[PDB]
Amino acid sequence: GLMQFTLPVRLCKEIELFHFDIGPFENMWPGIFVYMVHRSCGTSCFELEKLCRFIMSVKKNYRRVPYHNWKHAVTVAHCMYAILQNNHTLFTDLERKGLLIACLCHDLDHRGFSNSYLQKFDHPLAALYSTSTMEQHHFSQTVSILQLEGHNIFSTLSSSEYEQVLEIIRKAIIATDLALYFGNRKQLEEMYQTGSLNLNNQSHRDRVIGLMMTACDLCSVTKLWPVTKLTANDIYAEFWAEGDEMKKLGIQPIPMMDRDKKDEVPQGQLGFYNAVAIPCYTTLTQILPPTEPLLKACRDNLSQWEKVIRGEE
Ligand SMILES: CN(C)C(=O)c1cnn(C)c1C(=O)Nc1ccc2[nH]c(-c3ccccc3)nc2c1
Ligand SMILES: [Mg+2]
Ligand SMILES: [Zn+2]
Repeated sequence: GLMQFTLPVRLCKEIELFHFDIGPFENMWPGIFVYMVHRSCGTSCFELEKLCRFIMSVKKNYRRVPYHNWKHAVTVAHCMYAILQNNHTLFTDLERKGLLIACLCHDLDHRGFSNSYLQKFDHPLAALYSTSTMEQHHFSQTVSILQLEGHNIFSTLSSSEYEQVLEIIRKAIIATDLALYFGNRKQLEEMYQTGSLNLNNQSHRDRVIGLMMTACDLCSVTKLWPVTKLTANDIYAEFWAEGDEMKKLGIQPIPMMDRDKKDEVPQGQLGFYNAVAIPCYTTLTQILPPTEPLLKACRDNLSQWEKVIRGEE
């Protein structure tokens, strides 16, 4: 069992940094992911034949949308890998397994619409799950692909460990609901400043993993400015498609989703960096100090968005 994956030199070095971009070659993303599972969890923790079959069924169940696509899934797995590798000792053998899989599956079958739009359209999924609609769907699709023949990457786990690792994956995928992030971060802020944060409290690990999930999900804000700029074009392309569908239901969309308010984009990024991103990576860096580079990179991009407003680009 001696089939170590390697990456060309620049990838082998740059993949270890939080600000790595996985590049434009779709057919290398699976090798990238396996390399991260091997270095992150051990070469022994998964059966390579089963893993590759799981990766490729997951890829097939991501859709051709401008942002919530397979490249996003792998980008979010890579950020999580950076966190695990710079916090080597804080995490169980199971959590390392669960959380990289969680990140790969966190947006399975996304069609580029918010929970809000499923509610107003009255989508069947909104009937089946009243909150975290898409996120309960993503988790449901994860379980499906696990129950296909030759796809149980967790076969060699006990019935017990199997149930623990699906529970890490479930809570991990739910926490990508940004509506939950606000309360989750408020509570973590208070536990850390009134000294009560304790990582043997399973109630507290859950919350911390939930914040890592927001961190990894938002990580386009933690890249070099030209990656951040170009990912924003993709995010808005989904946002403006959804607003078009809003107007089709007879509903004025929020400005975020109004392509007619393109002009205010930079001002709207400030809002988002100030209200969501900066507070996110702040609180995370307090709980897990080696994640500081995510904060630093977020501040730089916030500064780059200030430059756009002031006509200096
Ligand atoms: C759900 N989701 C994926 C994200 O929020 C996300 C993830 N990464 N990034 C970078 C974002 C993001 O850009 N969010 C965001 C939030 C409020 C906004 N208001 C606006 C805006 C307001 C007025 C006029 C024009 C525009 N633009 C906005 C963009
Ligand atoms: Mg999502
Ligand atoms: Zn996502």
